[PDB]
Amino acid sequence: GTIITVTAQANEKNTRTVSTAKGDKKIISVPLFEKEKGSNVKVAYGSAFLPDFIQLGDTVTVSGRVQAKESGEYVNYNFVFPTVEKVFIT
Amino acid sequence: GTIITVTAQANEKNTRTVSTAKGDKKIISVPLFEKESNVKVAYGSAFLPDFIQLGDTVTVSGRVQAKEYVNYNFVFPTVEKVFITNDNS
Amino acid sequence: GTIITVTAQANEKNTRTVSTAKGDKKIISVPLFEKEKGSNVKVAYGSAFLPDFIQLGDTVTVSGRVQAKESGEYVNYNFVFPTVEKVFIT
Amino acid sequence: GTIITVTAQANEKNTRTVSTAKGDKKIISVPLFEKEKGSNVKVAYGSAFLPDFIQLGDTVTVSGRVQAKESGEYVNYNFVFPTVEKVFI
Repeated sequence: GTIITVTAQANEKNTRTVSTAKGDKKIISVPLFEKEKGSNVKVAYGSAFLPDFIQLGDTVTVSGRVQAKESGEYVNYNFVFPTVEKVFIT
Repeated sequence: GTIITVTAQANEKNTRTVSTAKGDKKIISVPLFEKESNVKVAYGSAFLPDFIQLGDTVTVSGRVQAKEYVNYNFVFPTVEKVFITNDNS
Repeated sequence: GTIITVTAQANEKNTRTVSTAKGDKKIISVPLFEKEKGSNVKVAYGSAFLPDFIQLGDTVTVSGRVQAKESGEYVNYNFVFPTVEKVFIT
Repeated sequence: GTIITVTAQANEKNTRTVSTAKGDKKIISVPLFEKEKGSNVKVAYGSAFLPDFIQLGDTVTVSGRVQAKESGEYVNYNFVFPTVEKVFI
């Protein structure tokens, strides 16, 4: 099996808010692999729900399985019950 | 940054031998995510140390970089054999 | 933060079944780091719940964070809600 | 096998300069797990060499095999040829 561990800073570009069965949850869009900066290749991004105590500007580690699924002719990449962790930064 | 850890078996179907700077060396192809479905799975490549035999199960771990046509390559990964027996029942 | 990914085979020495009010739970116990052959160090082992379908002989990857707890003189290392997936072996 | 992946910011308290045969290099020390709020337990710290371009204040991801080794009564936890990368912030 495959485990993917990403570190990224939560910001206005990579975050979104959805209304769920109970409350509002933030979702982050994180890269599934790396590329040459200024290169023409396409990086697949995965989604993961964030814990409620995380805010914009925080750096997080998102870690777990990723599953690719179809919605129409769009390909969704989703983390399946990942571990999400805040990184301490001063 | 992005670290990918994959455990897979080195079978003849996902392993090829290529000529390197110093001798014949094995390369393994490993999946980078899972599917439910008509999606295309991306596969990453990594060299295997000499002692690894076809049938061995290995863990490959490290950064995956997509290089320009695109290839997904592990950049100096950790590779370790997983010890597997047949069960007692 | 810290993510620990361990791959091990389920066998008689590392896996057990505990009867609970919710039925049979399967607990695996895996090494958190390695040691030299003929070393005095006592390796920490972390525990995690296996899914119902897993049997002895199966090879699994356990992945996530580990917490150290005090219990008498015994120290417990637990995976906190880890990802558990089965590796396919032929 | 076992892989540990840790993200930590490099500061004066977890980073030290040591002399090697290759010149002077920085080693970072990072916790290998967490502890419960009111528990009197010690956390193992893993060591890795930092690349020369990394600096105090940078956040870095270290990932790889961790090997414990003894010397007298002292116990070292060592990353074995880890992947070390910088995090953009």
